[PDB]
Amino acid sequence: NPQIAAHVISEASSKTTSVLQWAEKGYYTMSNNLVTLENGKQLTVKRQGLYYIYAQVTFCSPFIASLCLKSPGRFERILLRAANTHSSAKPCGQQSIHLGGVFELQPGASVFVNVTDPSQVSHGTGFTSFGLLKL
Amino acid sequence: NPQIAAHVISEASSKTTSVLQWAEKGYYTMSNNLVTLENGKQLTVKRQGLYYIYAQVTFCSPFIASLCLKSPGRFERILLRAANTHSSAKPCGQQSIHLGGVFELQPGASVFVNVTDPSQVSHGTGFTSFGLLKL
Amino acid sequence: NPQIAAHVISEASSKTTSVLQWAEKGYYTMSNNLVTLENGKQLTVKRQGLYYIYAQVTFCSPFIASLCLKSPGRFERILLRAANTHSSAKPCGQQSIHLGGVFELQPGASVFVNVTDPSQVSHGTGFTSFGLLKL
Amino acid sequence: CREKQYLINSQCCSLCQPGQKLVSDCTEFTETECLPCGESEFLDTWNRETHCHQHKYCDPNLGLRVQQKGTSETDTICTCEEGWHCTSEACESCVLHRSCKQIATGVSDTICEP
Amino acid sequence: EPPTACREKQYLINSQCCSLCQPGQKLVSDCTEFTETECLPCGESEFLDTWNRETHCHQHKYCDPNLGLRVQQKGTSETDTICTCEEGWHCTSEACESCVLHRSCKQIATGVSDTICEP
Ligand SMILES: *[C@@H]1O[C@H](CO)[C@@H](O)[C@H](O)[C@H]1NC(C)=O
Ligand SMILES: *[C@@H]1O[C@H](CO)[C@@H](O)[C@H](O)[C@H]1NC(C)=O
Ligand SMILES: *[C@@H]1O[C@H](CO)[C@@H](O)[C@H](O)[C@H]1NC(C)=O
Repeated sequence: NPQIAAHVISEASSKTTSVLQWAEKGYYTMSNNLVTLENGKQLTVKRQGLYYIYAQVTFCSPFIASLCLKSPGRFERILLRAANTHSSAKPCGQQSIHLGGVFELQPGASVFVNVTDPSQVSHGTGFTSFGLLKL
Repeated sequence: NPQIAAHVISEASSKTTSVLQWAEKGYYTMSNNLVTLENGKQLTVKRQGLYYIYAQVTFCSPFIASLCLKSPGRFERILLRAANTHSSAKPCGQQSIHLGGVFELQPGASVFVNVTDPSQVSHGTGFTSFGLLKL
Repeated sequence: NPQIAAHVISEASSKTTSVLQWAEKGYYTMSNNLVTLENGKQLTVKRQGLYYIYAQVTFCSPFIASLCLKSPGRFERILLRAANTHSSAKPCGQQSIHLGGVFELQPGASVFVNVTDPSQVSHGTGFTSFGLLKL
Repeated sequence: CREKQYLINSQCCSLCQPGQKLVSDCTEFTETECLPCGESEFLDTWNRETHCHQHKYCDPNLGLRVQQKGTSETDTICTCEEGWHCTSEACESCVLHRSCKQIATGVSDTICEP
Repeated sequence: EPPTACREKQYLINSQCCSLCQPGQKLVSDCTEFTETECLPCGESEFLDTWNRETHCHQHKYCDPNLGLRVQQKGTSETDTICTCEEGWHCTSEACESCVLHRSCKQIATGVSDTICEP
């Protein structure tokens, strides 16, 4: 296939990783060897271009899902960051957060979701995903 | 037209189902006979491919908008699900939820949003929509 | 580049106006002279088509981020609108809102985010963005 | 050009009557053509729009009610429910009549006393 | 062995060592054997505090008043802005991302600190 796109599923993070874990299971999508899931922690595009990256993080319990980006030869930064107010619910109350934008990615660049409370992100089927697609 | 895309407007419902209703009114979009709005309850693509589907649901109060997918010859499933906790406010307080991801759809496959409290989804102009576009 | 796409960063308004301000700073993206940032208040596409427009607004303290659209020769309207509430935390308590949809834009058409409390939208790096991309 | 008609590349096509979206522009053999707005949409003005507007929604969750339907050239009109009132000039949301002096109305609020 | 590496403020690319851009300027085009690396000054609100090879500058930190911060020190095209709490407010963290409000009740606070106490 010609189109570079990827959609990964969140996974029960081994333990101790402010940066979320993603697994190529479930109803995932990895168009081709032009987008890989390096170390199961980040997506790394091979062909430089303009991609639309996104990610949704669901947690329950000021929780912040940041989409820090790491390119070759440059200190990692911040593409987007979505904040969410702790919901005072009986056990905790589930809340979802969605990020998405158009960014210029050079070859070998990686993107990843980094949250403040990784022990809250709910991993139930379809609650937390991560993906990108090339414009 | 060559590009397959669609954006439909939410509409109240006379039935009681938790499956949201969508109408081709307002500032809607239906690129061509390759994406139809079957029974006004779901979008059905004809050409197999890799689409980006999305949907925003605004309700006025553990509210959960799911994007269960129904493909031919396979039990419908779950593409995404976004949760939200009921917060207090004067009449009911409004809350929006956004879903979106890249998925592989085969011909005749349909997608639909399914919420927990269809009797709360606010249908005001531009609050609740549903759509997809083919990469 | 052949592809028309744009991603702009929010900027602390001065006119403290309903319409949000956007600056081509930070990790922004402006594919070419086919999408400009007219008056730093709105994005204007030159070639007519089917675009995917989106915007995320993070504020804190019935907050409503709308995406009113202004086309040449037509009263401006409403593409999308996302609502949300005020969760009294300590100082303000942030919250993010995301909008995105597929719309038919004719040449000279401009899109813009218009919020209810512009004095609350947080402008911290990567919190509030705005953009589009042509299908 | 002039009222009830707009201009394009060089020729002037006429607008569409208030109650019909625009479909295709005019040329050198045929003029601007338009189809009516849905049975939930409308256009209250000689426009050149490609999508009609959808009838305003009187969301009951907010305490509103269909005061007057909308034709293919007039938007619907909402108002509060008996026992409710607007929360500002524009009747965006309604609230239940606070009880415990002068009563309240569609937009009026009540006032108590000993 | 031969000198197998670029200089301090450089960066190997295309089997050719180029010069990095100085703090305050973002890279615009890599460099050829003869023509050096063309950079360009960071816009307003932006900056780059290091000999970089970045294509987008960083935006000046935001001292969102909603959180109780204030512009302590603007930012140049080579230094990010510096924020601090409002008089009568203090940080909720050592890095100082959000401000609270000096708790009353004996070491006076400094926003960047707190007000200790006892009877
Ligand atoms: C995200 O990961 C970085 C390292 O990549 C870590 O230092 C940081 O604390 C994490 N979250 C953020 C951006 O605060
Ligand atoms: C999906 O629809 C089924 C049948 O209408 C319903 O039982 C279920 O609750 C819906 N999913 C939810 C709760 O979002
Ligand atoms: C912003 O847009 C909303 C709806 O589109 C409207 O209520 C408000 O008056 C607008 N603000 C202005 C006057 O720019």
